[PDB]
Amino acid sequence: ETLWEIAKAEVEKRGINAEIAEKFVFFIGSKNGGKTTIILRCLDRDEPPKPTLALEYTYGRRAKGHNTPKDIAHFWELGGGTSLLDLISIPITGDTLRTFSLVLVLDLSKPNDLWPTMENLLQATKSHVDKVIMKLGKTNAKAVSEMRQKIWNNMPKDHPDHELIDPFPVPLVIIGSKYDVFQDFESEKRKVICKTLRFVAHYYGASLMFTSKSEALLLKIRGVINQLAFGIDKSKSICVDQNKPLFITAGLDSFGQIGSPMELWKKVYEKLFPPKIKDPARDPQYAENEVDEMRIQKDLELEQYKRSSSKS
Amino acid sequence: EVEETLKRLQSQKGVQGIIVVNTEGIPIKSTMDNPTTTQYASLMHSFILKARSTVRDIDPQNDLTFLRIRSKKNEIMVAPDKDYFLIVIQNPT
Amino acid sequence: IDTPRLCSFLRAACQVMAVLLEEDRLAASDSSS
Repeated sequence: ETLWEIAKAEVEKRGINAEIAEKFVFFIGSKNGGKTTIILRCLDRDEPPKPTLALEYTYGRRAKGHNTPKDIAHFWELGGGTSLLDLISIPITGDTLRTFSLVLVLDLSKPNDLWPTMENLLQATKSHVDKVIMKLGKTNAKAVSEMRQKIWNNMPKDHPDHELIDPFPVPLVIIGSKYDVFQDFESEKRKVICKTLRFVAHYYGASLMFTSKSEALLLKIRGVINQLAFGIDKSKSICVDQNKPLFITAGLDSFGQIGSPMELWKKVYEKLFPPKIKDPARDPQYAENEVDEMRIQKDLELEQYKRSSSKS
Repeated sequence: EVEETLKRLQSQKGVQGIIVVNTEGIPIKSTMDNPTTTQYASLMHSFILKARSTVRDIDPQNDLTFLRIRSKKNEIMVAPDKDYFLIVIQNPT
Repeated sequence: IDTPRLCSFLRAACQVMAVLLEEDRLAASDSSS
């Protein structure tokens, strides 16, 4: 009697705070943007990138040195303006929102042609994460209030919190890809690109860093968001001056200095680059028994799948 | 093909309903209401079995070739099967 | 039921019904045209 009641009382008392729910990060990008290589490097692997992308799943483990806690970091990704919410809604659940972070990768090749891709994916994530905080019917939402106040008091750490330029309730880091093309851009094009790259970071309060092979900052900064996988914050100064490397600590990039909105984007868009069938009929085809059976199969299988009454 | 023929048959003023009973009283296709669909499939399943037994009892080397049962309300026809048969109901009037 | 190997029965059943219906259709001193 009292033996199990107390045992129950202890597992009830405990349960607030192997490791506690591990974090995971999702990679917004395009298809064949080089982002697969970036992810695989975050896993500290040398494997050739996979062509396809359909919520690819991979993870790894880290230790601390006093022990091996087996800190697992999960990785999810999607590329291109394909099945936006149908797939974005899959790896993201409200129960783990506080443990969820985004990183957005942009191919420098054609920022304009890539902009609707990342924008659509980003909107899908933004809308989704905003809802799941209470869509689950989380009555005891105190945690929801706490975690939101954390996110919107991490970047305006010291600077007076004048306004939340865009309430964005999930961590975000932004980075380009294949900067090898940037050195070959026209001076005028590099400048207008810099305006938007600088702006978008401070707009979301998302840090920036470069991407290369010898560049350890990529692994380091990614590691921080990935459960300190490659160290700690190690906040450095903004590199808006050199423009050769890339690095921005969110909070030091005040608009008045880095930009010096709608008009900014419109201007950069116009200057940088403005030029931004299934045949179900099967008419040139014929068959008699093959098409008759296919019609039969279609009906019978479709009705069977409905009858399964799956809750999924 | 078969679906088009069934529709054409159903369009005939004589036909009052068609049931495709597959797994021994379990239908998949019907042009009738659910209570009648289930009852009719069951009844004709039992009924045809009785006729087949009757024929074998008359002669131990012959099976059913066709079975028809008539009533004042409607008339029902079934055919022998290996795996499943089909049910047709018509108004003889 | 998914297999045409069984749908053959469905065809045959339709053929019987069609003929029976056709048979059922065979129902009934000066100018009356």
